[PDB]
Amino acid sequence: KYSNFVSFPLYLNGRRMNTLQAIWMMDPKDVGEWQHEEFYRYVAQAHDKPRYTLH
Amino acid sequence: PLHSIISSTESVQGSTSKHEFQAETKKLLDIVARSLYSEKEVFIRELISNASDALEKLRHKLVSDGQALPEMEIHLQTNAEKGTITIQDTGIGMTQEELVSNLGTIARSGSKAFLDALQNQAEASSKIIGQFGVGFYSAFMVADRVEVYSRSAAPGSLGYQWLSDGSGVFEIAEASGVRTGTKIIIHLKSDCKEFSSEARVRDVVTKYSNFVSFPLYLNGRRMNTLQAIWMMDPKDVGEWQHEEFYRYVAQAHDKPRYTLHYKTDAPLNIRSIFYVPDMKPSMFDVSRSSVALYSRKVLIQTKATDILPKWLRFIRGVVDSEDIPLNLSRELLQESALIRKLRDVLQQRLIKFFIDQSKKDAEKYAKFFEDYGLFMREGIVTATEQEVKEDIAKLLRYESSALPSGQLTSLSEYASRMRAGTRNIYYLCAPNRHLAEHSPYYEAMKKKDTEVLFCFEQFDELTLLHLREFDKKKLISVETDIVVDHCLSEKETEELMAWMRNVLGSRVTNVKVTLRLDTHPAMVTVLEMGAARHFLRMQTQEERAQLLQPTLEINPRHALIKKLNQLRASEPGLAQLLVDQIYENAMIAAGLVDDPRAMVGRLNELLVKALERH
Amino acid sequence: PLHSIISSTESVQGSTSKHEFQAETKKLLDIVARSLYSEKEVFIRELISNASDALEKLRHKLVSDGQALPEMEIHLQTNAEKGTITIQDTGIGMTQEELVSNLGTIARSGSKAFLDALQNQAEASSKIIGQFGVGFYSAFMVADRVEVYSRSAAPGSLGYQWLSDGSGVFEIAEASGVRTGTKIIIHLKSDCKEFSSEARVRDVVTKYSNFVSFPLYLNGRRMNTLQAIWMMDPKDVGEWQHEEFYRYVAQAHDKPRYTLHYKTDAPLNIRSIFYVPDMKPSMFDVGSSVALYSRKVLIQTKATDILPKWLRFIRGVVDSEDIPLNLSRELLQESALIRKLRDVLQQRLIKFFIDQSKKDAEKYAKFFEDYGLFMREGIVTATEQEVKEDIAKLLRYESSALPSGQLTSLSEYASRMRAGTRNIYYLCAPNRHLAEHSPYYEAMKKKDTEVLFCFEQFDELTLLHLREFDKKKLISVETDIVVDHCLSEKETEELMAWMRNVLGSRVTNVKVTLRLDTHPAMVTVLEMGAARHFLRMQQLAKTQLLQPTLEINPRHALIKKLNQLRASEPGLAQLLVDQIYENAMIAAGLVDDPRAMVGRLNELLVKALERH
Amino acid sequence: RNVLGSRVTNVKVTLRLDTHPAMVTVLEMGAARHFLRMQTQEERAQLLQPTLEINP
Ligand SMILES: Nc1ncnc2c1ncn2[C@@H]1O[C@H](COP(=O)(O)OP(=O)(O)NP(=O)(O)O)[C@@H](O)[C@H]1O
Ligand SMILES: Nc1ncnc2c1ncn2[C@@H]1O[C@H](COP(=O)(O)OP(=O)(O)NP(=O)(O)O)[C@@H](O)[C@H]1O
Ligand SMILES: [K+]
Ligand SMILES: [K+]
Ligand SMILES: [Mg+2]
Ligand SMILES: [Mg+2]
Repeated sequence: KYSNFVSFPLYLNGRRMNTLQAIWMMDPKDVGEWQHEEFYRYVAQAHDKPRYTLH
Repeated sequence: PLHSIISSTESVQGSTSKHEFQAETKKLLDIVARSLYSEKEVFIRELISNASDALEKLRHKLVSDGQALPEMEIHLQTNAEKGTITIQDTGIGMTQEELVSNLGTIARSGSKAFLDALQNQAEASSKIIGQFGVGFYSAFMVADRVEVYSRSAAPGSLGYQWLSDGSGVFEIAEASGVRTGTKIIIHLKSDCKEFSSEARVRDVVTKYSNFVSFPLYLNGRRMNTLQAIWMMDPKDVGEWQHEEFYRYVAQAHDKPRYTLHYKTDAPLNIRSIFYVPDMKPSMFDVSRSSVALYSRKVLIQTKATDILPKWLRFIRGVVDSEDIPLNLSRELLQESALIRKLRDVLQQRLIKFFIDQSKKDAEKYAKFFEDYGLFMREGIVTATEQEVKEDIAKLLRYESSALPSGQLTSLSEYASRMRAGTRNIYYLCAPNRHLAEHSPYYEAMKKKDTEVLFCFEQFDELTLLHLREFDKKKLISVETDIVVDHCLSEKETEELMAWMRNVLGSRVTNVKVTLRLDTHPAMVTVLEMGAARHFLRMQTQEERAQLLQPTLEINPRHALIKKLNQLRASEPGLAQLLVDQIYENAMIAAGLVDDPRAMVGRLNELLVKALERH
Repeated sequence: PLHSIISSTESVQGSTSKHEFQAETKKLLDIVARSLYSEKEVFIRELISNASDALEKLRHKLVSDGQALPEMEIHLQTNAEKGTITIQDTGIGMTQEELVSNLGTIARSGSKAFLDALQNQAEASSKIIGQFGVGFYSAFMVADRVEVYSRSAAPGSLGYQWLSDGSGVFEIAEASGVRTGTKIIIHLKSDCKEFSSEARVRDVVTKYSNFVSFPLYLNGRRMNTLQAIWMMDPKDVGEWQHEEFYRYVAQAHDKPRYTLHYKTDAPLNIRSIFYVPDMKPSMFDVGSSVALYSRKVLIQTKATDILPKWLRFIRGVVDSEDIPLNLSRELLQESALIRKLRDVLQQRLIKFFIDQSKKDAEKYAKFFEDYGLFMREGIVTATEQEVKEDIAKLLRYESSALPSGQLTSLSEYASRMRAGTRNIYYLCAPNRHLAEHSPYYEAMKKKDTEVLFCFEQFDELTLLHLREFDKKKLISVETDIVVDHCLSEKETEELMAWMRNVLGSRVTNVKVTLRLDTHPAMVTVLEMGAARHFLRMQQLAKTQLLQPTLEINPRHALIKKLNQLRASEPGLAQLLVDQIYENAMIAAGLVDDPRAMVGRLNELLVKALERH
Repeated sequence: RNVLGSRVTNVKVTLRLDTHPAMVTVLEMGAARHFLRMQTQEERAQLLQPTLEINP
């Protein structure tokens, strides 16, 4: 809930929790169209695709 | 009817001449642009592959001298009002001589000569796609005017141009202000205007050249961020990378339950990855193989070869191999010997992987076998070699009477605790263990101290009779064993026996007496129990019993037979109804009844008239 | 912002030069040698096609002069001693300038010039195969040296000799003693000596060019031995020839029961034949032996499925002279024309069966019983609503308002249906005896509507997937009951709630129904069709409960008997209540495996009969 | 049924009415009333099942 997007690897009993990139800090020319949909499905907690994308 | 005109009268008289082969430059373009490529949008796969090769050559030229690598990009542009497409890269480019020695000659490729002068064939041979030299002319399928702006990357070259219309004549001139690289402009035809929208173009770049080695920007936004994880060593990829890749290829939002990373080179070069979905298989899995071939990081679009066995269609992944041959259409040489042995190599590795999973974990494998157990049974049915049958059979799981309930045993584990010299395997079919132990067939076999498997799910009888052998051991069903092996007074039984020989002279062909029953009133035995249980499903009652030979057995100790004795004196009318129901009860207990709706009418008649004394 | 570098800063300032396209034959021969044909034995098929083309050119030249025709036959020999294969014919022949023009040039064929110089497009436009010009070079796959001897048919032409090794250079010289026609001496490569055996060659000839239009021989023994009736008219061909052809295409021994001769050329040229076997469908049944032909040579697609999937039981051959072909002489995958060819054949085959039903009603009845599975499958495996109805007209059912022993279709069922009614009622049962006595039929006996009886399995699924016919809804008897809108009330209700206390675990809701006469109980659910499949579809495959509403007939003796059993034998009454539930469950078709009820059934009769 | 078949799926008779020539009965009348206002006769009547009863 709180520190999912830490900039360093995080381990809890061996496994790692971050497993995601902060696409709002990266340049638009360095992120593909596939990550733009997976990130949306995480923040919106849905299973559909976005019809618009503003960066 | 034998005659021929073959002789040896031919001879040479004059001095022999010499000549060389020519080629017609007009029909060759017509053949390539009309009857070579089946599908139309393959003209940008060739253009992208050409672009990705110029960048590779430039990078190789800037590492021998240790120079700084500039930006490497591939840009796609689509126009609607002008109806044009655009491709641009930043490769080595082409000089004036290179624009005519490569773009002007059919079946001539400059990339082939580049590798021939390397003398290494180690790192660049596996990263260059061009092999034939005719892929550029695929643009003429949808284009009437082709336009190329290119200049070499050499320090001091000049910009040039290249115009043609596919009529065998092309014009070349000089241009000013051309950026280093190569830009190609295509004017779409009247009937080929579908390639002017982002929706159509995006559906092709992703399908064919999604995993190109260099960044690709379509009209401003890139689509080349996800990297190919099937090439590097498995030690470099984490759990998250495996999870992310599966969601893309399988188009699923869940987590894979198994992952395999196969890399072999001694028999043949193979790079592949396989995934097993966690969710229970859907009906689309059964109805047709979720594996796409890749060669040098471009789709091959097989969709008709089935490089993986049909029983292994439930796994998702990709296979990469540079040893497979391809024809002029960039597709497989169908039914080739090399593509046949790859399937056998892949099949044996997958079976071995599942066996190792069972040893590593049993509770996880039990869940997997419950879900995807249908495919393994189908593979045994649709196989030919016994070695193939036995290899798949190791994945089957059953439970036996010698072990506590709820515990599954393998065939090999069962095959380690027989007697000294008994080459027999016993199995019994039943819906539940409650009916398995209470089955009359099992009760007759309690006389021996042996272990028998209990198979519950359907098609188990069909699968076992098709296997027919496991480790040189014969598979014998319990019902087969009972036939093949080799109270009431006697006076009170001989007078009773003649009745059902007459009143059931049509549906019954044999009635005998058997003491081996303790909790069941009657037993029905048939010679070919396995065949009769399955031939009935493929295919009234008199016909169903004529070819069945329903041998019947009785239990003198049972109270039902004891109570039927006085049924002679008091009410002989009810006697005919009761004996008919006993036969039907035994038939259902023997599993030789397709549907019990017919006997419902007689059951109601007996009940409403027999228990009227309450 | 969008990261783009596409601009329009380019300009033209130089001079325009003119150049022509070139081609290197050293690499062009490389492509054809191994990266063109998947199979290795296709070289003989090309040579036979080339030999037949030579004879066609000679024949058309004679009819122009109107003179007698000499012998016309093709010979091929195998010489296993030195490992050579020879093909000879009596064609037109080629001169020294014709050798270099045709043989020495890639992608250039002399047939197209002859075809374009016809100006009628009927004499030879339907019998010339060659259209690419690279067929001859396919022989380099297995040949390390090629010898060609030929003399033209002109009265005075001389022979010539032609040598090549596939290295990009060929040799031409004058030859003496070569007779009219063409002869090709081929020396086999070390790894491809299997073609020196007669058994291997005989397989290929009968596989690709078995139906050539000229007398073909192998070691002097003729191999054609039959004609191609699919190119002829329906009237000249007799039944005996119509019977001999069937035994060859299907590799069968019986006689066909149906025969269709289809010949149309308006949308696209078709000359095809079809056959329906007499024997029952085999286990293997459940290119489908409809192998496509073009110019009397096999195309060997085996994957395009020119015929619909449900039409996998009929035999025959399809011929077309306008199918687009790949450079490797294979059908162009995913073509617009091939899609319209499949649809055209589907309509004609469906129409043919409709006409056969009207002409012979009894014959179609026997045919329906044998191959009924395929028709039902096609309805389920269809996507268009119109095509589903086209297949639906072939179905045959039995109605309640007619005597036993006759069948009626659905089209005439709607022609005898009342104007107010706008739906069709159907009932599922093994036999008509079990259909009339089924409780659901007796519930709907009040009205005067007509209900069809369907016996064979998956009939309800076929109707469920169809759901429409002539814009009339299909509603089963089971569906109509739920949507429809002596055991005193005090005695009944108090005993009625007793069932709830002991059957509430399974029977969620329960009521009393009075429209019964002989069935002591019923079981009804909302989605009877889905439940009768879903409860059986789950138990079939381990892949991806319900609310059984049980009805009680108060005027039945068995139900009336339970009134005086609660006070006397409460323990035995519970056994009878469960048995009644099982009996009604079986008659509804939703029962589980009946092995379970055997144990409970036996335990009831052992105690209930303990009084005599 | 011939003239209102598109809009009416079933017609019946009620003898309990004496002051109204027409009556419409729906399975879930309360749910239909509130759901209709939030969301021409053909597509509306498809989701309402407007059974028609006429007092003779
Ligand atoms: N965009 C480009 N930039 C620079 N050189 C190019 C480009 N496209 C093509 N070439 C050169 O022109 C040659 C002819 O193109 P092409 O027909 O694609 O041959 P190929 O790609 O190497 N073999 P193929 O697999 O049939 O495409 C190539 O081999 C390159 O040397
Ligand atoms: N046996 C022959 N007799 C006479 N002319 C021949 C013979 N073989 C070849 N030719 C000629 O040589 C040309 C080249 O042969 P070929 O490669 O078969 O071209 P094609 O048959 O016309 N087109 P294709 O369908 O690819 O075979 C033919 O078109 C003929 O004109
Ligand atoms: K080229
Ligand atoms: K030629
Ligand atoms: Mg290329
Ligand atoms: Mg030819």
